[PDB]
Amino acid sequence: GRVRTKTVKRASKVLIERFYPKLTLDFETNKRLTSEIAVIQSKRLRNKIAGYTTHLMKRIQKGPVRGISFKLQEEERERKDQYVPEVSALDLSHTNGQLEIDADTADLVKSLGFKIPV
Amino acid sequence: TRTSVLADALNAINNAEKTGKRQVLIRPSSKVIIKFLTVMQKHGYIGEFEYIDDHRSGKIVVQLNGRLNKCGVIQPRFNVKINDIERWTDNLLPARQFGYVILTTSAGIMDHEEARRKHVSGKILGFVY
Amino acid sequence: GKGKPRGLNSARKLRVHRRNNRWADQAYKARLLGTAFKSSPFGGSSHA
Amino acid sequence: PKKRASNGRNKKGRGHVKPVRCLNCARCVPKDKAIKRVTIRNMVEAAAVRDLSEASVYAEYALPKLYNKLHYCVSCAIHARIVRVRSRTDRKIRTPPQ
Amino acid sequence: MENDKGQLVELYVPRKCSATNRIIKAKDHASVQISIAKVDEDGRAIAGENITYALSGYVRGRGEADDSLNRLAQQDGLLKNVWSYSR
Amino acid sequence: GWTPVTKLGRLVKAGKITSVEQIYLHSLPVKEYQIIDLLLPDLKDDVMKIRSVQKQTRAGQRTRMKAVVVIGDSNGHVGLGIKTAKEVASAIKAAIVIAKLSIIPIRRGYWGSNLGQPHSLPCKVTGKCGSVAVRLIPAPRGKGIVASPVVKRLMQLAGVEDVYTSSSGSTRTTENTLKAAFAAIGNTYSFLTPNLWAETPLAASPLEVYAEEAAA
Amino acid sequence: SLPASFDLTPEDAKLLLAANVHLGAKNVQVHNKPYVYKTRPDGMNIINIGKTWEKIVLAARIIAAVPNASDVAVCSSRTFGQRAVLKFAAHTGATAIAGRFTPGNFTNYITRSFKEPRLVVVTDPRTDAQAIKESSYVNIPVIALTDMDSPSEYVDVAIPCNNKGKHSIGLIWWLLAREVLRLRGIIPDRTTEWSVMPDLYFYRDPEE
Amino acid sequence: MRDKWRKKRVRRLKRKRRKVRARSK
RNA sequence: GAAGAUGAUCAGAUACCGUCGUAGUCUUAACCAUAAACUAUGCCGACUAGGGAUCGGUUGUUGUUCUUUUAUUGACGCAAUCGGCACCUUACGAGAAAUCAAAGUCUUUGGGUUCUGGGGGGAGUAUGGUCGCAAGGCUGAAACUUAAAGGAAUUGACGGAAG
Ligand SMILES: CN[C@@H]1[C@@H](O)[C@@H](O[C@@H]2[C@@H](O)[C@H](O[C@H]3O[C@H]([C@@H](C)O)[C@@H](O)[C@H](O)[C@H]3N)[C@@H](N)C[C@H]2N)OC[C@]1(C)O
Ligand SMILES: [Zn+2]
Repeated sequence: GRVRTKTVKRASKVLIERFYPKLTLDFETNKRLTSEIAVIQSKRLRNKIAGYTTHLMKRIQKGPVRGISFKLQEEERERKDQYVPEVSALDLSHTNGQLEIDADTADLVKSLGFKIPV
Repeated sequence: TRTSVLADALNAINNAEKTGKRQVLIRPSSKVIIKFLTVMQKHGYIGEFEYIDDHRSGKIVVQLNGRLNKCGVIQPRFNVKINDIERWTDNLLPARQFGYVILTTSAGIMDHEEARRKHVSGKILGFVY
Repeated sequence: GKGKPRGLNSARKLRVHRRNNRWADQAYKARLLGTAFKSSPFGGSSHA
Repeated sequence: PKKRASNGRNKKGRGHVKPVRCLNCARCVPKDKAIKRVTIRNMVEAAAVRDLSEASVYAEYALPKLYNKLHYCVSCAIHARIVRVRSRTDRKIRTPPQ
Repeated sequence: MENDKGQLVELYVPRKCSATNRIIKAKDHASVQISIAKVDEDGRAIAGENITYALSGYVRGRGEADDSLNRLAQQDGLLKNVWSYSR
Repeated sequence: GWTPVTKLGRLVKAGKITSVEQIYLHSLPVKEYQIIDLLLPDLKDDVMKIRSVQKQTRAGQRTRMKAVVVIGDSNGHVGLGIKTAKEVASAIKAAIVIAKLSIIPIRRGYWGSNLGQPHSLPCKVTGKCGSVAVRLIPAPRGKGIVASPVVKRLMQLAGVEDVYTSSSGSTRTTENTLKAAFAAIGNTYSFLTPNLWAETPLAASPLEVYAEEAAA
Repeated sequence: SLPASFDLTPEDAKLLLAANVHLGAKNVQVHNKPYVYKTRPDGMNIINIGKTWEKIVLAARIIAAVPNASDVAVCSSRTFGQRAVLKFAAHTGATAIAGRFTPGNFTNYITRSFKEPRLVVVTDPRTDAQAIKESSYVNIPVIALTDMDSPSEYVDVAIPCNNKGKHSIGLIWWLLAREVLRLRGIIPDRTTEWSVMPDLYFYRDPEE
Repeated sequence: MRDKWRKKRVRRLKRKRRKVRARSK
């Protein structure tokens, strides 16, 4: 089996959080990048970390990944976060000024001193 | 069968009190129950209470104010001489400074301090503290 | 409740019930059967 | 200790339940305690369905099913894995499995 | 509690439940003390002026805390026609 | 050389919260023992029992040491602590820490007349743990502490002078006896008496009037 | 008491009613019978909207009385309510807890995200039972959005609503945040329109 | 001995004492 | 199908397994009176918390199927209620725990009342009495002996247990 242990996986996640923009989908470029960025004590571990980083970067491009977060994805999901629809879903224009509430709710409405149209 | 209406009344009071209720229903009523409740109310352990006529034994609603720790009957109604009130007070009450043993004397139903003032004794009926 | 009579006029029942059940107490039963007097090697003395 | 609140059977509010004989060993087990399984099976194995369809003198003949209710004692039920020993908290689950 | 000279020989006169009048024990960590903001006619909560209630861990654990607060708040005018006395 | 991790610890390192009665009055959790050392400088602890507990393993028994510690200022505050550790010394230190974290107020009272300071309990309190139930009765002023030595030591550390005691169940189980006695003596401020019938205003929490000083 | 301005206003009744907030569960707890206006003969339970408003204003007042807004923890584990609590913490200055609640947040005082709220607000007592339980361990009042079937254990102030609807949860949190801002003085007064739409605080599926 | 089979042994033992002593009433 | 006979198995099996088979199994008249005859939980009475089902009775009420097109058809559906067999959650409370809606309202110890126990054995034995056709039932000791026996749970180990 070839399950990658916690050390390589955590190191890959840290690398992607910190240095996502300067990191690509190729193993050789990521190998040199890991060599310059990370102080890895062995070349075998360096290659394993570079390869797993390549795997994660290759997965990300198709869609987000749990655990990982870099300061471009968070900005874009914040921009999507602050979205205010110009027309409101609770604006009563969607039924043309009327409620569809059943008669029991209509008597609730009356009994609170309101005469809003149904 | 029902053997002591006072026992049922005081048990219902305790079970309402421990659950945090502020009111409790009592059935049946009796003169002894009303006198015991009046002794309790005089010392502040219960609020007001209201008797409900039903052309029968009656019902009572009692108001509870959270000061009651326990009330209960002593069954049998043991005969108590004057010099034996002290052992009942030692046995039944939490401390010497508060709480009451409730007696039925030929002078009427009273707490043991009123009994000591009038120098009377009868049968033991209950307690409250 | 509690399975013993509580009545004010129940003294005979309580006294006889206690009398019956002390026989299960080995010390009391030995004393009232007179076992030390009739079956002990020393006949109930301290020395022999 | 008491292992089950239901005593390992299903008798509340009656005195006696007549027995049934275990299918496997013919032991007498009370009907409420017996492990019971309702089975409806195709009379022909699914392999021979096409052979018997080809050989039929009829066209569109609905093949009959086998109906049987099976009764087991506890020993044979456990031995043949109709039921299994469960954990202390899992024993309380009474809904059928999936 | 106090002595013959009247001296209050008593540390820590403890709090009592607003709903049941029970004493709030020192290690009753399920008990809470609500503070509620006074509102003026202008509609702005007055600073540092609060109406406060205390509930025992018992009343809260029994699920009666919401009803007890309804009762207390409506009896102080913090609330109208939500709590009915007659059920 | 201590830095608090909770708001109460921060308020106690500052001179804002000065008495543990403030903590008790608002039923505040106490998760740092430096608070108790700071607001109760005079505390005496007694190690009451040391037990050896064993867990069976494939290779043999695993033995751990269990220590019960009682702590008190002999002036109305008392605490109980039990903890297990591989060595006796570490178990004792940890039990002292947990005993300090559990200090409670004890209500002293009078038997009869209120002459002098309170000398006994104000009512009858019972506590129960396991099979052991410990009952504490107010005693007249000349009586010692009429109790077994473990319960007696707990009574002395709480500051009680005159008390009667009754025990039932398996009292030789020292831990359960001490927990029952600790529970009973701690019920002296749960028993409502007529002199406590008077309503008191709900004082603001020391975490409200010191919201800034409790931040960080 | 409370001036007549604080009454339930018709545009609020519009907003509340269009969201099916008044839709309660089939069955109702005994403690929540006061909140049931009446039962539609389908089986649903109508909720008194006026009492909902009263409890919203009450909860807003309790949230306002906390001297430090950061000590007011708002919680949601349901998918439909994390956006709402995130926006509530954004506008009011509260500390939010969205998604999984880590057991030990209130009781384990060495966990990194250890917090000691003065007050806790919860979207659902069923789905956020852990927050309520730990708050019971450490003397913290709870304000909960409660449906007709929501448990009442260790809840101080219940806000009757439909805490199972997508629109209702966001609506309730929006109303709470608006009332809090009004009471503090951020919003100048009680008639002016707020800068924020109720659409903000509404959850969304991820593919829009 | 599975308490049941001890009782059956005393049953048989007691049954034989009933016959030894019947020789003499 | 006890007994018995007999074939296997087995070191031996007068056992389990196979084949027979007497009493018995059934019934009518009489006896016998015992079971893990168990919920191992006396009976009467009051009170204390949430929930959905279900059987019997009664009382108000349909987008339902059906007499017949409809009533006083019937079934089903929706609500209340008294009684019952139970169940689920909780644990305020109880408990050594397992667990318990009673096994709660019990050192804050008293509603009425019956029965039973007092370390383990000897022993439900001996003896006397009594009931029975008998088998046995009921009542029921002592000498002597002994430091534990026992309950519930924990960790391990083991299992011709399971995964
Ligand atoms: C031979 N041992 C006996 C033992 O059999 C038993 O004796 C009872 C005895 O207590 C009963 O009798 C007892 O109780 C009755 C009660 C009903 O009123 C009293 O009248 C009677 O005086 C009293 N001894 C008696 N009816 C039967 C004996 N086997 O208990 C006492 C004992 C001495 O240990
Ligand atoms: Zn079988």
